[PDB]
Amino acid sequence: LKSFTVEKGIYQTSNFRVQPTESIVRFPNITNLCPFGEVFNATRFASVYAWNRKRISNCVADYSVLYNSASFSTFKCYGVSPTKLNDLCFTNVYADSFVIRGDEVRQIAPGQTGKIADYNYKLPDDFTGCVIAWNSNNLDSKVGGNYNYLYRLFRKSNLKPFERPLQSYGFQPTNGVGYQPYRVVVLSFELLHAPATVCGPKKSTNLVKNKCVNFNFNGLTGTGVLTESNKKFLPFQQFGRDIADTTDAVRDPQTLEILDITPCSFGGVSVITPGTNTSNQVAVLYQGVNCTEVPVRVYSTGSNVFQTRAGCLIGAEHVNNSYECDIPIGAGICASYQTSQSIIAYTMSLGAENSVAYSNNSIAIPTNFTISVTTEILPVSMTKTSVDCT
Amino acid sequence: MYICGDSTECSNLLLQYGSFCTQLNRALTGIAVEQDKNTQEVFAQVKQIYKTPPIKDFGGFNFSQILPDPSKPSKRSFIEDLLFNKVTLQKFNGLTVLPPLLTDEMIAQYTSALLAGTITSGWTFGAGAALQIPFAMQMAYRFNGIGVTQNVLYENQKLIANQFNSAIGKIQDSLSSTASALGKLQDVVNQNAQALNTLVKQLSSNFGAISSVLNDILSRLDPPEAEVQIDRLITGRLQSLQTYVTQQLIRAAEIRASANLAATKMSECVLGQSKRVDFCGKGYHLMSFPQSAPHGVVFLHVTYVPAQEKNFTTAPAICHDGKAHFPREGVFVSNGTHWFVTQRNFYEPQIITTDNTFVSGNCDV
Amino acid sequence: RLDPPEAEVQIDRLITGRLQSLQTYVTQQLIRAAEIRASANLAATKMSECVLGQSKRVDFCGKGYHLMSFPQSAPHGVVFLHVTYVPAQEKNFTTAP
Amino acid sequence: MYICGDSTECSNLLLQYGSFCTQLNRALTGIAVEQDKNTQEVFAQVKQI
Amino acid sequence: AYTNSFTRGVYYPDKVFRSSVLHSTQDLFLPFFSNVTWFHAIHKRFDNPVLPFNDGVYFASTEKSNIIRGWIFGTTLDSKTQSLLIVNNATNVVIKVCEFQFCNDPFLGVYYHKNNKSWMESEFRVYSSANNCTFEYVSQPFLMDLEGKQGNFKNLREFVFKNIDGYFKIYSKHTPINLVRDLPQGFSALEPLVDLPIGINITRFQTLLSSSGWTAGAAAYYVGYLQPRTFLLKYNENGTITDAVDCALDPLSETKCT
Ligand SMILES: *[C@@H]1O[C@H](CO)[C@@H](O[C@@H]2O[C@H](CO)[C@@H](O[C@@H]3O[C@H](CO)[C@@H](O)[C@H](O[C@H]4O[C@H](CO)[C@@H](O)[C@H](O)[C@@H]4O)[C@@H]3O)[C@H](O)[C@H]2NC(C)=O)[C@H](O)[C@H]1NC(C)=O
Ligand SMILES: *[C@@H]1O[C@H](CO)[C@@H](O[C@@H]2O[C@H](CO)[C@@H](O[C@@H]3O[C@H](CO[C@H]4O[C@H](CO)[C@@H](O)[C@H](O)[C@@H]4O)[C@@H](O)[C@H](O)[C@@H]3O)[C@H](O)[C@H]2NC(C)=O)[C@H](O)[C@H]1NC(C)=O
Ligand SMILES: *[C@@H]1O[C@H](CO)[C@@H](O[C@@H]2O[C@H](CO)[C@@H](O[C@@H]3O[C@H](CO[C@H]4O[C@H](CO)[C@@H](O)[C@H](O)[C@@H]4O)[C@@H](O)[C@H](O)[C@@H]3O)[C@H](O)[C@H]2NC(C)=O)[C@H](O)[C@H]1NC(C)=O
Ligand SMILES: *[C@@H]1O[C@H](CO[C@@H]2O[C@@H](C)[C@@H](O)[C@@H](O)[C@@H]2O)[C@@H](O[C@@H]2O[C@H](CO)[C@@H](O[C@@H]3O[C@H](CO)[C@@H](O)[C@H](O)[C@@H]3O)[C@H](O)[C@H]2NC(C)=O)[C@H](O)[C@H]1NC(C)=O
Ligand SMILES: *[C@@H]1O[C@H](CO)[C@@H](O[C@@H]2O[C@H](CO)[C@@H](O[C@@H]3O[C@H](CO)[C@@H](O)[C@H](O)[C@@H]3O)[C@H](O)[C@H]2NC(C)=O)[C@H](O)[C@H]1NC(C)=O
Ligand SMILES: *[C@@H]1O[C@H](CO[C@@H]2O[C@@H](C)[C@@H](O)[C@@H](O)[C@@H]2O)[C@@H](O[C@@H]2O[C@H](CO)[C@@H](O)[C@H](O)[C@H]2NC(C)=O)[C@H](O)[C@H]1NC(C)=O
Ligand SMILES: *[C@@H]1O[C@H](CO)[C@@H](O[C@@H]2O[C@H](CO)[C@@H](O)[C@H](O)[C@H]2NC(C)=O)[C@H](O)[C@H]1NC(C)=O
Ligand SMILES: *[C@@H]1O[C@H](CO)[C@@H](O[C@@H]2O[C@H](CO)[C@@H](O)[C@H](O)[C@H]2NC(C)=O)[C@H](O)[C@H]1NC(C)=O
Ligand SMILES: *[C@@H]1O[C@H](CO)[C@@H](O[C@@H]2O[C@H](CO)[C@@H](O)[C@H](O)[C@H]2NC(C)=O)[C@H](O)[C@H]1NC(C)=O
Ligand SMILES: *[C@@H]1O[C@H](CO)[C@@H](O)[C@H](O)[C@H]1NC(C)=O
Ligand SMILES: *[C@@H]1O[C@H](CO)[C@@H](O)[C@H](O)[C@H]1NC(C)=O
Ligand SMILES: *[C@@H]1O[C@H](CO)[C@@H](O)[C@H](O)[C@H]1NC(C)=O
Ligand SMILES: *[C@@H]1O[C@H](CO)[C@@H](O)[C@H](O)[C@H]1NC(C)=O
Ligand SMILES: *[C@@H]1O[C@H](CO)[C@@H](O)[C@H](O)[C@H]1NC(C)=O
Ligand SMILES: *[C@@H]1O[C@H](CO)[C@@H](O)[C@H](O)[C@H]1NC(C)=O
Ligand SMILES: *[C@@H]1O[C@H](CO)[C@@H](O)[C@H](O)[C@H]1NC(C)=O
Repeated sequence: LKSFTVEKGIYQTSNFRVQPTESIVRFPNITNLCPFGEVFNATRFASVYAWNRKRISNCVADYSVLYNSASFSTFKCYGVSPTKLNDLCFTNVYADSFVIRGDEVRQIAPGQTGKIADYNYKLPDDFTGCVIAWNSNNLDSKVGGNYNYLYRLFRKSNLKPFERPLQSYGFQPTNGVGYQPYRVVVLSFELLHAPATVCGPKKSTNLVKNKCVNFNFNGLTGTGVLTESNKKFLPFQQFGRDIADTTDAVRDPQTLEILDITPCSFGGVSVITPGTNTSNQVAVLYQGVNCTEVPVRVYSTGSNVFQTRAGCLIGAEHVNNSYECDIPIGAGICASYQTSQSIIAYTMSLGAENSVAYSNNSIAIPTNFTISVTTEILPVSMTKTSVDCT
Repeated sequence: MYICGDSTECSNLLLQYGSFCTQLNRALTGIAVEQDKNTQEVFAQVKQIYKTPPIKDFGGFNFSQILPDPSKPSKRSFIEDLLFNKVTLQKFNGLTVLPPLLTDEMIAQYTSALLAGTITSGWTFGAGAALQIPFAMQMAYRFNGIGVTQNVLYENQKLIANQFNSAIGKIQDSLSSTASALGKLQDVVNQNAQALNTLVKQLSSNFGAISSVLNDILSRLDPPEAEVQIDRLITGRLQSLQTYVTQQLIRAAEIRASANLAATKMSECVLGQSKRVDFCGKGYHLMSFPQSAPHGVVFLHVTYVPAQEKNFTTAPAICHDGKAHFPREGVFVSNGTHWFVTQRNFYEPQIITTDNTFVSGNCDV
Repeated sequence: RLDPPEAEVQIDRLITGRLQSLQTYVTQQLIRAAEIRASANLAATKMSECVLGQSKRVDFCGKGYHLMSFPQSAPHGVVFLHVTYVPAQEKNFTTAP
Repeated sequence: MYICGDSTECSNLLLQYGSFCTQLNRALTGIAVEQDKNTQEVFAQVKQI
Repeated sequence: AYTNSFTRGVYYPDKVFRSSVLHSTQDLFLPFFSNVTWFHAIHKRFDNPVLPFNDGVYFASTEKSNIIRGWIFGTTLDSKTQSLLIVNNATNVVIKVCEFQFCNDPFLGVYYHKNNKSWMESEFRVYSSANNCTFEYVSQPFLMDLEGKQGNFKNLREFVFKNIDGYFKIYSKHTPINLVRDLPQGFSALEPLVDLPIGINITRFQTLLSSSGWTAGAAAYYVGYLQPRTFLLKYNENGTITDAVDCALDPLSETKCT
């Protein structure tokens, strides 16, 4: 009110809003998988000279089923991260499957040194494929040594980017650390080049109910209270909307159940007080709010709480007599300062009851009069005002 | 909450616009207080809560259908319940409805007090202490007010009571049958609901932004672009709020005009007889009975209507002995052979005598 | 603080804000003027019907039976002193039509 | 016809603003009906010529 | 000629659930009382042409025993562009997006009781030649009421096919009826069946089924084309559309929509 003294009455103040308690995420376990399991895990790979190139589209690039492996030493992407892949969608993916010398794992990396690399696998200048290092000695090992994966490719002409050494007799487990055969796997994908046809995985968490929480259901983010509902969603229907087109029901992706969404309790806060001179005691009304949520006279406890159709009153004694209205509240409730002294909330009385002595043949006639001079004030005009707009 | 529901960044951006939110809240609070003031002015017009005696010997008039029925949990009369049944018909985004200060039960109590005061003390209770008077005598006073001699009522009391009872029954049947009578209240409710619905629907508009979802904008855009989009959304939603509040202010102004008219009708018809033509109903107003309806009032205007007009031959004065006699009150009428003097609103011929006429001038004028 | 080519954007933002403020103020003034004009019409009617004559309308020129009224000038308004007759002491009697 | 007179692109851009224009049309139609209501109330007081 | 088609033209907007709500939406619908072409599959004469796919198609048939097995979707149909193949057995469909080369008469062709009075499969042209492919999908081995049990015609295989922003969507619903004559009167909504992010994008489509002297075939199917329109749909308690109104059919419907 911008005043050090406030007159008797009830004044609106800062709105009361219930803050969320915890965050809840729900999603399906896992969806269809892109053909990455074979490239990242298989029995036989293609030849080094016949380096494989497979177009991957129309699937879900799920990194959960791919990152569950623990043999990788350092699988991180410079510009992105696997964890945030969940909501990242690809255009097309390319997989390079071949078996080469272990020491050539870095030779496959972009911006390398050595003419033995581009002889079999040229290094493009804009390769976004994140390098991956993993052990495949058992898979690439042969009892006598497999020399079929030779590096005879020695073309003299310069090699264009994607236009299409033999220090060991063969791939044998006897090779020392860093020299055993390794299968180089790189998931090289380009974005904004082909129509979006591949998307990422999702993550799930536990379930809670009957609390103001921030929910994320299949990418639908919101805040509210999740309750068990009797609505019967159709087998395919997921969300539910009200007349005003606002979310009101949601189907849990994990459990085939329907949950009602109710916005967290909120409402205006009014302060009922007599004149500052009369006393500094006040009561607080939370409008249209069950006072099972007011703890979250500003304190958790509500002293003598009093539920009323116009919200919950805190700090006002509930008197069960009737008087004339002093400070209105709502739904026929009025608060006033009375006798030690305290603020009392009661049901307003419309006036003294009267039973006129009406009868067959009884008439009441006055025998005297009074002259009453009563005032009446009416506004007639208000101050003129012109404005220089410019 | 409406503009920036649960968004610290959007709230911070909205802080720059100044006191628009405070102005809108103040306007809505003014309207809300004005509603309670309107109901108070219309209904709370009695210093005391009167009540009719148990013995309903009202000279044959039957007010059962308008008097309260204690049996029902809500002490509302038959017609009041009829109206309540006939009248028939967002929390997410900061929209709240505050209950009225005066509940339906207490409004019904006010109406019952007014009705009991009327039937038991005429119009005295509206001008001072309520003074009892038999309802037959009260109706005689009403007839004298409209200009018909009280002997008319005292001699046609049974017929008048039967006509009033039949009229009450007919109005009850009409209200029970057709719902078009309460179109005014239904339209008020529908307009308010439609305004709120449009306000809520406005939240699903881009206003040129990338999306209508603040959380989506924030998550998918970096500080600067998110700020630009959120500012666009803020402008759109603030325009929506201002439009809604202006419409509400105009509608509240018209509703206040209606409430003032209703209060004037109460004071000038229920609390007394009115000589203003077609103000308390069509015809010569005799009385009015109030009834409470959802978010409004209903007046049952009881009026007197001449029915069976018959012509006669009339003259302005009469020549007796060179002196021009004029009717004191009434008119001179003849059926063709004789001359009589009768009151102007009910054919009651009487012999023309010196006590019915006053002399003035002579014949030749 | 800014080169005009980019300062024009800030100037436009300020102009839009202040113009919206002016429009809101004028709309509020129009509504308030309508309300005050309704009150002034009521006051003129009360003057004509109570000061310039005796009113038979109930509760118009004060509670009780109207006798007269006297006007008094107040800042941006008017004050009426409604004089009224009010019966005081009532006695029951047995009546007959 | 006023804001985006005969322009599909302008109409599509205006569609993003919600039901502002529908509200405006509703208000103007209400005023138009109220005019006839006023005339009827003022003049048509007797239904027998 | 195209025969009468009263409404039979709306499937479902989306997944949302609405109860006792009258919702209006502007999408690709089959206009009410619009003309939908009619075909009779003659078993020399053979009714099986290649029809354009003008942004959505509606196919209604009462055939039994899966006489009309599946659909062919493509823009070249000559292995130059990947094409979709919707041939289905009672077990499951073999949905396949590949640069498949197509023959003039590429279907299984179980010509039973045609010219030999015996059940046999003369050809196997369902696979003409797979020169190159990009993806294939096999649906769950379901068991739908697509087989041959005549009784009284109750297999109204109303199907709606759409392609928007790289998504191919199929909606359908098995509607039992009692009138074996032309499409009877009623109301039914087609729940979605499949959504695919294929991204291939169709200019023409064909249905999959010298018999000189053989009796004329007994099989009929419809082909209607969708247009962009606004519709009003009446969701019931269960969120099932009991009725609908075409917001541009006639002035009364326009007023209802308004
Ligand atoms: C116009 O109105 C007057 C009012 O009625 C009417 O003149 C006569 O008035 C008297 C009563 O007001 C009527 O009743 C008559 O009363 C007399 C006693 O005064 C009775 O004697 C009458 O009985 C018969 O005998 C009379 C004397 O011989 C007759 O004159 C009379 O007609 C009866 O036959 C009777 O009860 C009376 O009927 C009328 N009329 C007459 C002639 O008295 C006058 O008639 C009205 N004019 C018209 C065209 O109706
Ligand atoms: C004043 O109130 C009513 C205003 O119309 C008068 O109408 C009376 O109401 C009902 C309607 O028939 C009748 O009964 C009255 O109401 C109930 C129920 O009535 C029962 O009896 C009637 C037969 O009389 C029967 O038809 C009904 O189905 C009920 O079984 C009871 O409280 C009383 O019976 C009461 O009389 C009256 O017949 C009806 N009367 C008339 C003239 O319409 C009512 O008469 C008035 N009350 C008084 C004391 O005058
Ligand atoms: C002045 O206008 C008033 C209009 O309300 C008249 O009051 C009512 O008018 C009707 C129409 O005549 C009167 O009906 C009565 O009918 C009887 C004949 O039938 C009556 O009796 C049977 C039983 O035997 C009963 O079932 C019927 O319903 C009738 O009640 C005539 O003999 C009467 O004269 C009279 O016409 C009503 O009686 C009358 N009162 C009510 C409550 O309706 C009024 O009659 C006119 N004044 C006159 C003509 O002097
Ligand atoms: C009463 O008012 C006049 C006058 O009637 C006479 O008035 C006095 C001068 C004395 O002589 C009285 O004794 C007498 O009643 C009547 O005006 C005319 O009345 C006739 C009916 O009687 C009207 O005709 C009626 O309506 C049409 C047109 O005539 C036809 O269907 C019939 O002819 C029917 O009778 C006539 O129109 C009317 N003159 C006009 C309108 O210019 C009056 O009718 C009578 N009123 C009543 C009984 O209600
Ligand atoms: C996602 O992962 C969880 C964990 O496995 C799956 O949850 C539940 O998995 C079991 C299958 O073993 C389903 O059967 C259930 O068995 C329990 C007894 O252990 C029984 O009490 C349940 O009534 C039910 O029959 C169970 O339905 C399933 N719960 C859910 C919500 O699915 C889950 O299946 C995986 N997928 C999804 C969509 O949740
Ligand atoms: C006048 O009216 C009522 C009742 O009438 C009188 O009752 C006796 C006391 C006596 O005065 C008789 O001559 C009258 O008939 C008096 O008080 C009311 O009485 C009725 C029941 O009898 C009761 O229902 C009311 O509640 C009483 N009070 C009222 C109507 O206000 C009353 O005292 C008498 N005197 C005056 C000045 O009113
Ligand atoms: C305010 O909240 C309390 C508790 O929610 C209500 O009391 C009931 O308590 C039981 C606990 O078993 C709940 O199951 C009920 O839901 C509660 N009833 C209701 C109506 O909520 C209390 O009644 C609520 N008060 C109002 C006015 O709604
Ligand atoms: C329907 O019956 C036929 C009988 O051959 C089968 O269809 C093919 O069966 C082979 C063998 O499994 C599959 O490779 C094909 O994909 C099937 N589809 C064809 C020919 O279009 C099968 O028994 C049933 N069709 C199925 C399972 O798709
Ligand atoms: C939704 O559909 C169900 C159908 O079961 C309705 O619930 C009732 O279930 C009983 C089971 O015997 C049926 O006999 C009734 O026909 C169903 N009632 C109705 C009106 O269909 C339910 O009422 C429908 N609406 C809901 C659940 O909100
Ligand atoms: C599958 O790949 C992961 C990581 O590349 C690895 O942990 C695992 O050893 C591989 N399995 C086999 C049989 O190579
Ligand atoms: C104190 O406040 C009350 C409010 O009603 C007022 O009646 C009273 O005059 C005030 N007294 C002083 C000394 O301010
Ligand atoms: C509260 O209401 C009950 C009603 O039975 C009553 O017994 C009690 O006296 C009331 N308390 C007060 C302080 O009036
Ligand atoms: C649409 O179907 C009716 C049915 O006979 C036909 O008369 C009409 O010609 C058809 N529309 C056109 C453009 O042919
Ligand atoms: C009989 O069977 C063969 C293949 O089995 C088929 O090609 C032919 O159409 C059928 N009718 C004949 C040969 O007349
Ligand atoms: C098939 O088509 C794709 C894209 O046109 C191409 O990358 C691939 O090499 C082709 N494969 C064969 C076997 O033709
Ligand atoms: C079909 O062909 C066009 C030509 O560019 C292609 O761009 C478009 O993606 C296609 N339509 C769809 C949904 O793919």
